[PDB]
Amino acid sequence: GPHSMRYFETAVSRPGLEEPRYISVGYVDNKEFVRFDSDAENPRYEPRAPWMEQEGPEYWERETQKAKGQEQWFRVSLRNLLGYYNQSAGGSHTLQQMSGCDLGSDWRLLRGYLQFAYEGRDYIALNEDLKTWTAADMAAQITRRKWEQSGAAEHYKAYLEGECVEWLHRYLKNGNATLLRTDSPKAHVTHHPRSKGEVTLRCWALGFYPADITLTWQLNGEELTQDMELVETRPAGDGTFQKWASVVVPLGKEQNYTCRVYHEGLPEPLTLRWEP
Amino acid sequence: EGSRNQDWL
Amino acid sequence: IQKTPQIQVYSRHPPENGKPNILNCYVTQFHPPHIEIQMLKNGKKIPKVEMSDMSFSKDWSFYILAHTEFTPTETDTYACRVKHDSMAEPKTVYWDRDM
Repeated sequence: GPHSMRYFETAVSRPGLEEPRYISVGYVDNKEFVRFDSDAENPRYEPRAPWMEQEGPEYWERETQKAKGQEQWFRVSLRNLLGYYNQSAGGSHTLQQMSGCDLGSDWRLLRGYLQFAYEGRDYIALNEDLKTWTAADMAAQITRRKWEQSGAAEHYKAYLEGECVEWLHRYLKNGNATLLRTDSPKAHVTHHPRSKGEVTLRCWALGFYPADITLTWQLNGEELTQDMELVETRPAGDGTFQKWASVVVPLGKEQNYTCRVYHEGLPEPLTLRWEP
Repeated sequence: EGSRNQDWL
Repeated sequence: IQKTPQIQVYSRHPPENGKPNILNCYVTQFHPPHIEIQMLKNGKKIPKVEMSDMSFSKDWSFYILAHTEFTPTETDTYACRVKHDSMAEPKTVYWDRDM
């Protein structure tokens, strides 16, 4: 399938003679691979995947150095934002950034991303064409005007099209199969008697990876996406994930109902009925 | 590898 | 607007009274990222609680996994308690071995 790299950056300002906390997290194929936190003992970029040991100290020098600069950038930006929004000293404020790469399975660039959020709301984003900006708020306009003035998009476009892609290419061969992992789900349904002639059928999927998955309940080929319950997919803590989905039906007629589970690492969907 | 932002916001 | 955390409480492995396990408290979709989470045994703060690092989602939202070692029993109750700017009162969610 396709591949991706992202860096998720955050700066959080809190009231004081304090400095904002700057946190930067790297991801290759959605899996955290490097990380830098400004509240660290010894502020630096640490590996988070074993295959990143391969990189020598020179890499870590550059990247953490690169981090300290971003840290400044966020600090200044954070102050400007306070102006732009007419917010008065003593606030808790947050500034976020996602940027990176998508590759198809030909390792050919598919799309670059660059977007910012203030207070957890879209603030400005590079458009797919990688030369125009979308700005949400009125306050974002002045950034846009300014960045259109300085031709910022050309700076990012160079990065998104060049380095981001190459380094991802580099990480991909060092990560290799490691991040090709799938663990398929295991599924069962638990049978829960209700009042009123009912039973709650709960369809479980456990120990799967990646997190993406879909579970559905079917009455007679028809798909009851209709008043079933889901939970947000959850981490087990061990690298795998879990989810469940329930329907309420008349017990005795449990063969009528069927759960299906869809996941990359399945040769094909799982079909399962409650087993007496 | 991380990017270097250009002009501030 | 700040965003109200969603909380789930559940064990790593299928629960079995008497069998050591891991209890998770997963809290998601909140902002701002400052948050205070406690895991409770029978109303009392559990010491030594693993807490993952600050992370956010493609929709800019923050989330955290908290987890601790534990042994489910028939009479011990377990809970996650969260304080966050978006909520007047702290919220408590009780482990439910079926959920």
